[PDB]
Order: sequence, then C-alpha cells, then structure tokens
Amino acid sequence: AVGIDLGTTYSCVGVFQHGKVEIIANDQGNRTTPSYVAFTDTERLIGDAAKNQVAMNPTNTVFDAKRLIGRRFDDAVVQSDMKHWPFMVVNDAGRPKVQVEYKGETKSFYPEEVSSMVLTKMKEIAEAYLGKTVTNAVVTVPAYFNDSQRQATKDAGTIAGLNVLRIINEPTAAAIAYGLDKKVGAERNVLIFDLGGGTFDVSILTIEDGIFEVKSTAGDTHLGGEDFDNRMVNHFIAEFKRKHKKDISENKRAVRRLRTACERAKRTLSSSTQASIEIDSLYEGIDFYTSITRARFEELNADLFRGTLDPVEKALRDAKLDKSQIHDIVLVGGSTRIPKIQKLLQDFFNGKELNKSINPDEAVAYGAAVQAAILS
Amino acid sequence: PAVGIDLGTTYSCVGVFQHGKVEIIANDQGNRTTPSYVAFTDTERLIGDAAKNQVAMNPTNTVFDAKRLIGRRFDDAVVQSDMKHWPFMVVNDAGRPKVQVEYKGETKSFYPEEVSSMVLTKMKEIAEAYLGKTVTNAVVTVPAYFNDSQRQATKDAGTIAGLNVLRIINEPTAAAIAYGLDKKVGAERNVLIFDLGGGTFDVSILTIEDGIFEVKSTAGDTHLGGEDFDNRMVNHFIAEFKRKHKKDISENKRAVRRLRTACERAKRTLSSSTQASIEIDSLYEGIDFYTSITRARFEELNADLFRGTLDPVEKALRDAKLDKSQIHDIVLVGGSTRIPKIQKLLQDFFNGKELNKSINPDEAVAYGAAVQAAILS
Amino acid sequence: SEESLKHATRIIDEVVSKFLDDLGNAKSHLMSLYSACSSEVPPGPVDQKFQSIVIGCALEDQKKIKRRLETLLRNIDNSDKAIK
Amino acid sequence: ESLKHATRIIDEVVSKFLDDLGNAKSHLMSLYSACSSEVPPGPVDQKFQSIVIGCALEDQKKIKRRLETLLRNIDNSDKAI
Ligand code: NA
Ligand code: NA
Ligand code: NA
Ligand code: NA
Repeated sequence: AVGIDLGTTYSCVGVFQHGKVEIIANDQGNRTTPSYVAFTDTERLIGDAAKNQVAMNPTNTVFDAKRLIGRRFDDAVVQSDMKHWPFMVVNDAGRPKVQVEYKGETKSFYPEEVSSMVLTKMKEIAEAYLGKTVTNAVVTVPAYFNDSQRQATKDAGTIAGLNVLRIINEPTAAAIAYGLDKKVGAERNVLIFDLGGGTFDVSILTIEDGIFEVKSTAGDTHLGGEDFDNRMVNHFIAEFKRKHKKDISENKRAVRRLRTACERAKRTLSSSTQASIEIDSLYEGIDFYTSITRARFEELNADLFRGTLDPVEKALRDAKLDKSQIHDIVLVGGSTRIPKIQKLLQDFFNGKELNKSINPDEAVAYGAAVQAAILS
Repeated sequence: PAVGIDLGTTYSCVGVFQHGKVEIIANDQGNRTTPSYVAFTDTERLIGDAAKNQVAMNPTNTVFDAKRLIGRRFDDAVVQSDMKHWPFMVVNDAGRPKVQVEYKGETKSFYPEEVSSMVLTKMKEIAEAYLGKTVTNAVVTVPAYFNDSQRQATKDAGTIAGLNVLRIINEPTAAAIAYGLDKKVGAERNVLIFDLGGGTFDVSILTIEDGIFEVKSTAGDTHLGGEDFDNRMVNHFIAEFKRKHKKDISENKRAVRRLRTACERAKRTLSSSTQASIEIDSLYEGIDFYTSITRARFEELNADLFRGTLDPVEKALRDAKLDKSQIHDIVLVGGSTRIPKIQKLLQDFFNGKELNKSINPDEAVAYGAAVQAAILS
Repeated sequence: SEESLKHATRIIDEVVSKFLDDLGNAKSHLMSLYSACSSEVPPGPVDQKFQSIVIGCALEDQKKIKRRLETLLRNIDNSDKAIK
Repeated sequence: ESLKHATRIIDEVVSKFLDDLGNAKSHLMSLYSACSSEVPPGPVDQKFQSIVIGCALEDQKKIKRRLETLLRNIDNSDKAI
C-alpha cells in the first residue's frame, strides 16, 4: 500500500513502514518524478527521460495533463490552456485528447491515459524499492476537483493496474502528514498554503474528532515557482543587453541555460542573502557573470509574493473565519521555502509559527502514504 | 515437459517432443550438440563448449571420455590402455578409477558417474533455457551392452543432476524409435543399427514385435571411429610435409593440433565433395601447408578400416541367428556414417537395400529419447 | 572455402558490431552531457540534472568540463573510425 | 562539490566503456589464438578455429591480420581514455 501525490509538474510516491514514512527515490535517485510523457519515432518516455528530450521533441512531449483530466473540450479552462502548450489538443466527442506523433503514427490520448502512464512509472518506482508487486494505493487531487475529475483520476490509476483504495484531497493529506487529526481539544481549523512550481492553492480545513471537512479553497492555478524564475530571467536578459549590447531573448538555448542558472540562484537565495550566476559562452561566445541579492530577488517578485496573501484573505472570508481563528498553518510546495513567502504569511498571522518541518515537496505524498497504510 | 538426453562419450545432445514435433535444443552458442567435457580452473568449473575451448591451456584439468570408465575396474586392461591417451590423472580408489584434477588450487577426484552427472546438469540447463520452464523429467540413453550397475550408475547420475529419470533406454532402441520403426504394422521386424561415432563403433540387432523391443545381439569396436580416420590423414600428411619440406612437425603440439583440425574439416568436406583442399597458414617455422586430397585417396588411406566395419555386422547377424536377408530395416547413427564409402559398403553388403538416414546421425538418439520421454510423461 | 571466409567474417563481425554498439551507447551518454554544456541547439537529449551541476561550477570549470567532453567524444570517434 | 560531481558522472560513462573494451578484447583473443601457431595462452574458440582452418591460405592470413589490427585498435583506444 503506497501513497501517490499526482502533481501537475511532478509526482511523488511514499510508503509507510517501521512506524515512519519513506519517500521512494527513482532510478536517478530523484525523490520526485516529472509528470511528463514523450512520444518519439521509436519509443515512449516517462519522467526525467521525457523531460531531457523536450528541446529536440517539443511537440510530442506532454505535460500538464492534470489540467485537462475530467474536463470537457469546450471547458473555458481547457480552451485557454491549450493556447500555451506546445503540443496539440483535439476535440473527440466533447472530450479533450492530446495528439502526438508516435512511431510515425499520428495518435491521440485521453488525459487520464497520460496520467495512467505517470502512475505506472510511480508504481514501477515503488516496486523496485519494496521488491514486491505494488497494487494498492491512495492517490491525491486538489480539494477543488469535482466528481468528474476525481473519477477520471481514479480511472487513470485503474488503467495503470492499481487498486485505488481512495482519492483524497491534497490539503487533507498534508494535514494528516502533520498528524493535525490526532490530538486533544475541540473542532479546530487549518490553513494549508500550497505553492508549487506552477500552481498555488490555499485551503481551509476544519478537523473535528478526527473528521476532516473542506471549508474553502482559493488560489491561482497559474502561479508557481517558475514565475519567480521568469522574473529573474527577464532581469538578466535586460542586464545582458546593458553590459554587452546583445539581446538573447530569441535564442532558445541561451534562455534555457539562463533559466537553469536562475533556478539554482533562487535555491541559494533561500539559505543565503546573495547568489552568483556564471554561464560559459551564454551568447555569441560571451561569458555571462553576475550576482543577485535576496533583497533584489524579492523586489523583482514583490507583486507576486505579496499577492499570495489575497487568496488567503479570500479563503478566510469564504470560510467565514477571522485569521485569529486559524489553529494551524501548513506549508506545502517547494516555493514555500522562500524566506520572504514564509515571512509574509507569518506576519499576516501575527508571528504564528508555521508547520514546515516536513519536506514541502513530499508532504502530500507523505500523508497519502499514511492513509494508505490505514486502508490497506 | 519431459526431455530426451543422449549422454554420449564425446558429445551429448538434448531434445524435446512438443506439439507433435521433436526439437533438438541448441546451447548458448547455438550448437545442437555439447561436448561431454568438464574442466577445472583456479576459479571455476566449466562444462561443454567452454570446457573444450580451453583444453590446450589447461590440458591436465580438463576431463573427457568419462563414459569409458563407467562400470570399470581401475585394473581392467582397457582402463590402463585408455589412461595413456588422457592428459588428466586417473587413480585407483579401492578398485575403482577416479579422475583427479586441480580445482581452485585443491586436488579433487571424481568417480566417472559424477562427471557424467555434471554433463547431465549442463544438458538440463540447456533444455530449461530453451523451454523457459523447469526441466525435471527425462529419458537418458545408454549403450545396449551396459549392464545393471552401469545403467543404475547413469540413472543415479541423472538423479543427482536433479533429474527424475523416467527411464534408461538403449541407444539403438532410441534410434529405432526416432524412425518410428516400433509403430509399423506386421509380424516381427529385425532391425540393424549401425552406429559409428567419433571414437566408437557399435552394431546392434533388435527385433520389434507389437511395439516391444528385444536386443538380439551387439558387436562393434570400442576404439574405432572418425578420429581414427582423421588420424590416418594426420600421419599421412606429417610424412608428406617431411618429404616435401624436410621438416618433422611431430613434436610441435600446436602444429599437429592445427593439422588434425584441418584433416577433420577435409574429411567432412569429402562426405559432400570428391576432393578437398587442405591449407594451413604458417604451419611450422612460418612454412605454409598447402595440399589437396581426393575422396578416393581418403578411402585408400582408410580402406582396411572401412571394410573392417562389416566384420562386426557379420558377427551381430551370426549371434542373432539371422541371415542378412532377414534384416528389415537398417539405421545409421553417428557422424561418421556420413562417409559415402561406408554407406556403399553397407548397402552392397545388404544387396542394395535402402538405409534409414534422413535424420541427422548425430541427433537420432536424442530424437528417439525425446519421443519416448513425451510418451512416458 | 568461400563459405568459410564468409562464416569467419560473420563471427568477427558480430564481436565488432557488439562492441560498436557499446561504443554507441557511450557516445549518446556523453552527447547528452556535452549538449548540457553547449550553447548550440541540441541534436538530441540534454541531461537536465547535469546541466544544473555544470552551471553551478566556476566559469573555468564549466570550460574544463566541456573541453573534457569534446576530447572524449573525439577519442571515441577515432576509435569508431579505426575499428570500422 | 559540483566539479567533483560532474567529473564523477563522466567517469562512470568512461568506466563502463572501458569494461566493454575489455569484453571485446577477450572475445577477440579467443578468435586470434585460433589463428596463431603459438600454444594458446587463453581459451580458443574451437568452432572458429575449424572454420578458419577451412579458408584458403591467403584468407587465413587476412583474417589473422584483421584480428591483429582490431586488437591493436582496441588497445590504442584503451590507453587513449
Ligand atoms: Na482537471
Ligand atoms: Na478526462
Ligand atoms: Na525505485
Ligand atoms: Na560549458
């Protein structure tokens, strides 16, 4: 019995054992696997291998399937999203499907078929670690998912040859990971602040005698760590123009290498007040060297960082609660590591301590694994 | 699925009967027969092709011909004689011969049936690799002249290899079954099995009535076979090289080994062609060996040996109280039966009678054993 | 005789092509790493993790690493040429 | 840390390749020894020996030379990495 966090950009799988949870690493030792699937002239790729060939095969590399799962083609969200994806999305009897080139054959797949492929890889990852065949699993989904999206996600699990014990809410899984459901007192409230690579969700839960109830949800489905990276990228592209009179914005390879450098710098700024970026021959044989302080990084993302507080206020209002009525605050999602984000939330809640001891990229999977052990 | 194993003196062969067809199984190197060789080195025990590939570098620890020791006393005249042609050591353990070798730096000795057990293990593994399933049941063949103890020892060797020996059957009976001779109609049928392998010659007369076999007589020469015909060629060419280049290669083992290999190849070619070229790059002192031989010259070098194969035929007939005209079927088994002159001599002896030979002579015994194994399980 | 030459050549060919395939996998692996260091459009895959590790190195190390990869790919190519 | 890590990822590809070079060499040696007039120092592919002894004289020499060249190229590739 394993717990799977089926994320939009990456997925994670854990298993409860020895009274503790273990987050399973894949072949490459990565504890998270990209929710990518690639179709080439010869094979089908899933995970890291799929992401590594994105540049050479952009139109046949699929991601964000989670944004389509359970939706209708004529859905306002689908129509809007497909204008930003490099792969094709076609209409099939009102149902959305991704169309790609696979072995010289033009084929199409249902959102849940793509996800079943990601789940299959996660199943295989868990099997390699336990040694046995893995069939039972608890899968998570955003609290705002409707019955259609939940069913389509379960089906994805079924197609992957898994016996989905249950479909649970991501925020609920996070609260379970911190045992916020096992303690003394009366009906308490919980705010889950989930900021991943491309999605931001705020959820308010109420736990009464071990029973969970979603009170409200808010957030921004297109706000994540990648946006903070974009702000830095644009910053250095303009910096390069000034120092070298050259514009690299139209050079894919240059932009991508810069983006990779910015991701590392961002990580460094999570534990250091300054970071250095170095890139050999970034453009026309010119070396790129520079630095950036935490303060400047925060200024570049000011509107995005403080904007995360609006969904908090909205969630509070929809739950009909005053912020002083929140008993626990939980941090999930890689981006909750950014000091400014943590400080903004803490200050908003007048210094209240934040639950964050559990690796924010693994908390959801962690909680699902716990729930799986209980239902096994 | 039960398999049939031909546990031969020089090579072994395994086959299986499934879906109404016999399949002779190839080993890891694609060879349908595996050398009955077992070698011991500083780090491992090799069996089959790998054991035979390293005989030159590890001659004293590479065992072969173990079958010639089965059921024998160390002091039997044939054991003392055979020991002279074997690089490995044979010792006397309380009247019984044991092959002794060095293994992982240690001196080890094995009874002849233990060596056979190792070969059966290899054959078992070859079969499993092909079937993809566990092979446990098998039929193993033995020479018709084997006594109770020899048969029991072979069975025990199979048991120790992890095989459930369904039955120990005679090699000639197995050959007769491969040709479906036991499924024919009528009264008693007399069958002669003419088996000439690489190092042995056996003639058997069997009578078959309503699917029941009875061995009537056996004859042969335990030391006559293809290797002796190659030998005549080797000595012939060593003398010719000496005459032409004034150089005797006899004391250069590598030279003799390559010449022997060349003669074996030439012999095979002469079973299909009327002449063969024999060439060896830098045979001795950089001197190339370059000559040719006709089928007729090959027959002449072996004339006495070829004609001699009929004496055992006449002895078997006499012992079975049969006139040659009473033999209903003649079966050819053993790679050396491919030699045209041998076939012609045999056919003429039997007034032009047609011979059963469509089945690869090296595989007929395994073939018949596979068939009987399917029936028995 | 002519058949023997053919069968002999096949046996050596199988040993060679086997090695050439092992040499091809090494080339693809090194090629995914090199491309992670290059400013050119990648002809094939690009090891993302390796690209991060490289960019995290000092400028001269990035140059070192890329130089080591170009050398290995060259020595690997010389090998493929000589061994057919 | 990074330099050491990048170097380690490259060294593993190289090591694996050097192992394959080794495999090719041992396989080639068993074929070459079948052609040599020296007492075999290692295993001799008996099947290959039969086959080559069967080729015409000059073809035997060509095969031996080809094998010698391959073994030399394998060694040159080994030392160059
Ligand atoms: Na969806
Ligand atoms: Na769907
Ligand atoms: Na794993
Ligand atoms: Na570089």
